[PDB]
Amino acid sequence: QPEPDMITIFIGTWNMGNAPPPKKITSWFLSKGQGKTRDDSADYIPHDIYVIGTQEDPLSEKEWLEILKHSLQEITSVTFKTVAIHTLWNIRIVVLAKPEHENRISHICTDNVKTGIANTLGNKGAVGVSFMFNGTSLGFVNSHLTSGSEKKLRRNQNYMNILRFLALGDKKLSPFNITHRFTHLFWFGDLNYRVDLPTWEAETIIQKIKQQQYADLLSHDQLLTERREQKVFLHFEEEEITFAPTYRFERLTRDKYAYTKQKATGMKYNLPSWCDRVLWKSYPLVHVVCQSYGSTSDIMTSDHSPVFATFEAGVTSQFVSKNGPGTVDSQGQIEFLRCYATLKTKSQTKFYLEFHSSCLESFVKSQEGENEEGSEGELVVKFGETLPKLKPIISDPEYLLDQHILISIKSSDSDESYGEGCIALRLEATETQLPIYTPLTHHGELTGHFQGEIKLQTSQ
Ligand SMILES: c1ccc(CN[C@@H]2CCNC2)cc1
Ligand SMILES: c1ccc(CN[C@H]2CCNC2)cc1
Repeated sequence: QPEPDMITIFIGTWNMGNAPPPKKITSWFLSKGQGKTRDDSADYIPHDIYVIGTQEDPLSEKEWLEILKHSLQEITSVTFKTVAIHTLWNIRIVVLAKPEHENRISHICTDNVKTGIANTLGNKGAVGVSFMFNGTSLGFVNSHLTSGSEKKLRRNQNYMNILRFLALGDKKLSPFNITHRFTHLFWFGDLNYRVDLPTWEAETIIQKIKQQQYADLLSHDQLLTERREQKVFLHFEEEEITFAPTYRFERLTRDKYAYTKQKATGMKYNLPSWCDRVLWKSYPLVHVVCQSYGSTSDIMTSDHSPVFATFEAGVTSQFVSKNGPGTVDSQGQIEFLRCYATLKTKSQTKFYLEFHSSCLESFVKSQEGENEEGSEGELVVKFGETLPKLKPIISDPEYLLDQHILISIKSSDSDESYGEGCIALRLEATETQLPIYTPLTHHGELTGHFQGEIKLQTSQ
């Protein structure tokens, strides 16, 4: 049986509004309704992995697993295996996979983060799952962020606390947060960002939704505007939105948005908004293609509509050679030339690099760089040709060109990372000096850049 080089992944997010679901929810898993929908000719074709995030979920794990598995069996005639399930309060993630993938999936990891302090600790946060699919690491985060149109900054803070504190993926990647630990990271949920228009415009917004004039409303979506200002979700991608706002509906119809302030809303307006979102971040030069992104029209138990997204995701095989794993392959090497980091820090310490990759037997520390002042105030840390030569475990270019090197720049004084990035080895040429580049982040915020040249030797 050949190992796959692509899988398809279903992501769902649904804030259930503390109500049980209706008897049929298959339109969700079939990507049918509004937006970018899946072709009818694919309806019997199972996705490889289904990741279901709920918020305000009233069901037990058992109750929801029975609904999910029976739903997928009806659609596909496949009995899916449960990879993982994790619940924090009423926030839940379920991962299901086709039975043929059971012996491809390993290193399963679950975690949660509770957001807020005192008043604001008690029901928001995130759950996540990670695992390996053969040679590819996959991460999934379902977050329910702070509600309310005037709390976008709180949502951004919630996001930072989640990516700092969620402990998924390889713990040996100690300098790296979840935004660097996975070949593919999917982050979805009731992110709760709103269409920021005046309350008086509520009926105008509804008009525009009825006319399917979404681009105009999207120019005021707080998640797009905060992302464009680099306040949140830096270096993530979202498909274009072509479906109506998924919140806030009257229950048992989709004909009516319930936006007016009520005691039950804390006297807050809920103008129609795209609360419910799917974003992703994949390592450079890996295949990832969004093939659906939309909302259902026929599931009406909640004041939110479910959202679906589906993806093609490149995956790699487990690789065994006569040499690595268990030793190095002397026919392989990775050389960094003429490298320098540009940092935004005002601190004066020396810095060194750490190189992490599953193509190395263990992480590699460089010598300290040479600090200089940039012509616009910046710290520049020069490594020249001083960086260690990296010795991969496997030299076969069918393996090595698919790998990635994570880089941390660390203070000699504290050994704390000031910035993290990622370099793909999917080069235009081997045995050739080629430019490389990554932005550097810390806690998901831009802290600098790393650039230089690489020279990759493979066995070919
Ligand atoms: C929100 C809106 C627009 C953007 C910029 N576009 C991407 C830059 C790299 N590729 C496209 C980021 C966030
Ligand atoms: C669903 C998918 C994967 C798994 C774990 N499989 C690993 C242990 C045995 N071989 C690999 C359990 C449930």
